[PDB]
Amino acid sequence: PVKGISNLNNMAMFSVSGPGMKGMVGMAARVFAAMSRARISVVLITQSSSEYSISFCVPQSDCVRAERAMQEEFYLELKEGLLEPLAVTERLAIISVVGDGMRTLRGISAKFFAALARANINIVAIAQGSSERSISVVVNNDDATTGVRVTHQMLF
Amino acid sequence: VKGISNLNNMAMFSVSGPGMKGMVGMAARVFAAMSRARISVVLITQSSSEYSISFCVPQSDCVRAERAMQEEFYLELKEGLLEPLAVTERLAIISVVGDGMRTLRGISAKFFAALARANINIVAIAQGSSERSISVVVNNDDATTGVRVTHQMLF
Repeated sequence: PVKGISNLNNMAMFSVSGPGMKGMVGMAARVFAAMSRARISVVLITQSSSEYSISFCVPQSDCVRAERAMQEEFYLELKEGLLEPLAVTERLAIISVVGDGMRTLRGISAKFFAALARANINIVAIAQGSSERSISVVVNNDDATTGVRVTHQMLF
Repeated sequence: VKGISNLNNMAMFSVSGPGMKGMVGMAARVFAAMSRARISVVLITQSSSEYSISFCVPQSDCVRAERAMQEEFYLELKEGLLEPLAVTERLAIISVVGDGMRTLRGISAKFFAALARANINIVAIAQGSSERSISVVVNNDDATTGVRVTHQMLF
């Protein structure tokens, strides 16, 4: 019941964290207001708990403008250490599997990750929302096509 | 835009530990164990450099999913390669679905702005790249307000 496998290459991932971040109001709202003003395409956003970093992906072509905008928006917090230094990881890619609806993603998730793990492809981040039946994984850009191939063999 | 939706009575599991960065296949093991248990995983997020994984299940599946995790990771938990499983109950997932353009630019900003204005704490976020939709995990107590205020902003 798989729809398709998609890949977006040449992405960069930002990760914002800090000891204060659990205690600060509207941190995601500020991050994404800053990206919106800078006209930056935020393709993936993930935060696994209030204590862990907010991570988000942008196309590599937007990476320098996004970093400058993040440094501007969080200047005070960074200088004071409420936020740890911004983490920027370049040369990434996003592989996604699209279901045909929600129900059958159970076997699909297990199979998707099993294929990547068999290929020894490191997963840098994961995002699956509750509305679309689709799972996105962030990998190193050099692994993108191999990741599509092994996922395709497993699922089709 | 296309809609604002709500799932109540969710539980969120978080799997964390030194072994998450450097052991092969940890997400594969988590989701094989959920699959063997016939437990639908409605949300997944992994965001930190320490590679902790969080995922949500319906509250009715919480006891069986906890047992499946304890069985799959029995040896890593005993060795301390994984820290004790974290389990948060009484959660809701609010999702916004947009149209076909990269509209989440204005959408994701305003959605998070509406929740912050309402003083609604965010428990987890997941937005994949293939859908124009964004899901946010909140306390179940805040779900009805969170939806009302995100309707007000984005409509």
